[PDB]
This record gives sequence, C-alpha cells and structure tokens, in this order.
Amino acid sequence: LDFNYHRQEGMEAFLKTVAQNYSSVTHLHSIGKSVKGRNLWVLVVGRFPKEHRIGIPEFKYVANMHGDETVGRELLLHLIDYLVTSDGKDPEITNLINSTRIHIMPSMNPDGFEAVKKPDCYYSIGRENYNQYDLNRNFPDAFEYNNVSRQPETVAVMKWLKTETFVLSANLHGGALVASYPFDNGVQATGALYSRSLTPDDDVFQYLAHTYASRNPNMKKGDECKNKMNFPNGVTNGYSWYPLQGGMQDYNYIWAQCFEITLELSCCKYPREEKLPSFWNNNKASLIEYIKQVHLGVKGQVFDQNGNPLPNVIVEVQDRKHICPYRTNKYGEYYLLLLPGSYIINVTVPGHDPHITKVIIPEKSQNFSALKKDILLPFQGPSCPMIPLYRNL
Ligand SMILES: *[C@@H]1O[C@H](CO)[C@@H](O[C@@H]2O[C@H](CO)[C@@H](O)[C@H](O)[C@H]2NC(C)=O)[C@H](O)[C@H]1NC(C)=O
Ligand SMILES: [Zn+2]
Repeated sequence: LDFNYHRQEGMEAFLKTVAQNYSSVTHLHSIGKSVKGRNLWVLVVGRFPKEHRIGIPEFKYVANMHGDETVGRELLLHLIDYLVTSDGKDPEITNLINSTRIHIMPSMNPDGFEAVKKPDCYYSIGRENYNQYDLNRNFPDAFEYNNVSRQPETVAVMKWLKTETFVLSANLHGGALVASYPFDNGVQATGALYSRSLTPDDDVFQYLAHTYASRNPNMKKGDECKNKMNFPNGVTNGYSWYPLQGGMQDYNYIWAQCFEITLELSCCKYPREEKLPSFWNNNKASLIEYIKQVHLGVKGQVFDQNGNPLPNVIVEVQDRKHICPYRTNKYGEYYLLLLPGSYIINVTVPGHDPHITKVIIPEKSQNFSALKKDILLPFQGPSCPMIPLYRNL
C-alpha cells in the first residue's frame, strides 16, 4: 500500500482488494455499522481464514476508536499488507500467519475520522462517535455503573467479541507514546489509593506492554512527548496514568476472556502524511512481536470420560481467579496466557470438586504455539451480569 491517508473509500477499497488477491489466507467482513451506516470492516489473516480452528489462538487489533487518532488506522492497514505479502516468502512470519488467526479492525469509529477535514495534533471534530460519545468511556464497567447509552460501535464490538474466543488483543491510540496495561479503572481492593489498579495477571500484562514498547525506539525513550506526560520504558498501568471508566481494555479482560492493552502510538494525534513511513517503521517489529505473544502459556480442551468436550467449564490457574471466572469455549478448549513457570490449573466442572491438573510452562518455545495440555476429567458432565462486579467485591 501507499503511505498516505486512506479515508473510507480507499481503505475499504484496499481491504476488498486484499480480499480478492489473497482469499487463500484472508477474509473480510463487518461486525456492524456506525451510527452513520459506515462499515466496521475486519480483516482476518490466517492459514484457514473464516473459521476458528481448535488449537490456533484468535488475535485482534482494533484501532481508530477515537476519530482523530489516525496513526493506528494506517499502521493496521499497512500491517495487513505486510502479512499477506510476507506470507510464503519470509519464513518466521509465515510460520506465524500459519499458526494463528489474526483479525484486524483498522477503524472502529470511522465517522469520527471522516468528520475531520482540518487535521491536527491535540484537538478536532472527530474522536467521539457521531453522538459525541467517547467510545472508550462507553463499555460496561466492572467498577462503577457506567450507565450510558451503549453505542452502535460499542455494541457491534461487544457481540463481535462474542463471535470468537479471542485470546490476545490491543486497541490502538494516538496522543501519547506509551503502552498502557489494565486495569484502566480501579478500587481500593485493587489499590486505587496507591494510584495503581492491578490484575490477577499483572505480570503477563506487564511483560506484554514491555514486549511491544521494548521494540519501539521512541516508545522506549520514555522522554518523548512534549505537551504530554511521559513514562519510563514506555509502559505504565492504566490507573497510574488516569482512572478510565468504561474502556474496551477493561471489558475484554473482564467479560470477554481476552487480554487487551492500549498502544499509544503517536504524540501527535493526527500527524502529517509524510510521517507514516516512519510510523510504520517504528512499529513494524512491535506489532509482530506482540501478535506473536498470543502463544504464551498453555492451551488445550477438556473432556469427560466419554471423550466429550465439556464446554462452559471453568479452567484457571490456582491463584488467578478472575472476577468473572474463565470458562472453556463451545469446543471445550481453554486458553491461558501465562509466563514461564510451573502452574496448577483447577478444572472445576459445574457441581464438581475442582479437578487439579499440573503444568510446567517451558521457558522458551521453538514453535509458535502455546503449550498443549488436554484434560480428561475422571468422570462425566451466560458469562456474568455486566454490572460493576469488583465494586461489591
Ligand atoms: C504454512 O501454511 C502454508 C499454506 O499456504 C503451507 O504452504 C502451502 O501448503 C500447501 C499444502 O496444501 C501446498 O500445496 C502449497 O504449495 C504451499 N504454498 C506455498 C508455496 O507456500 C506451508 O507449508 C505451511 N508451513 C508451515 C507449516 O510452517
Ligand atoms: Zn485515544
């Protein structure tokens, strides 16, 4: 692709075309429409695109939810191309594109983007959805009723997040240059008084933020954005930054069972075209190294003694119980991003004693797949109200 901006027509175009020229390993669809009839295109890239496949983890990149934050819109289109055209020629990337099913959403709020005609670094007519709402302040909140008009895009995504067993994510932003991990909101129980809101998996989230930023020359600088605040190593907790109520990152992790972190890829929210090559350049390796992380820890499926995948069962590590507990999918498989170390998973099938099953998670993988571990229970065999769970917790 070319390195200029790609409003709706041309970006859409690109996509549809990538659709044709590479149908063997791509699939484009739409999880919904803006409040303006604009399309929420997603492009999946995988060995067998179009259908989740037991074993291969699902991965996404949502970007442009803030109208005016354009770098990510463009990085995702360009990431897209990279992958299709690297497929087959570059081995490592090919091994990856094989081993995973990558879904890309270049622009969750296109009405916002289109809206601005006079580009700018700190403010604009875009950002908010067409009803002036902040799409990253519009999701259910596990901390304090975010009673607000759920918007088309917000909803489209919620359902979409339901359509697949997404394992690892990251929604792109501009306006700062840092990688923010959860929770973006908090409670004393999580340590709001220390100006920090930690997750059961703060270590994997930290490792994940660092993964991405360590690979961004500037994001790594820490002392980078002028009119903005800066961070060390380019990573930070959401709360230690700014308690964010009703954000997608928190949602994905609470109710959607997947890990999302926020990538703040540019100081200047809507930079000049001439700068994209550089933006592509200072992010390339970071997008790839991040996606690649969808293979941390273990995965597998769970069956009863008649070798039948029991879905909806709870499978989580001994001391990592989630507010809304992680269950298996319709295929009874389970995915748990974890760091190198020895674990104990408690398989608790409804109305049963939790089943122990121990696993040592390697310490360097030679392939692009998590550790596989199937569970045979020695017997036989709705999510959570989207209401502030942690509050009264
Ligand atoms: C990665 O997946 C690709 C799928 O495109 C594999 O390559 C193709 O494999 C088919 C087998 O049905 C061959 O007929 C094609 O010639 C291959 N396409 C080309 C030229 O790349 C590839 O072998 C896989 N590599 C792995 C498993 O690492
Ligand atoms: Zn933003």
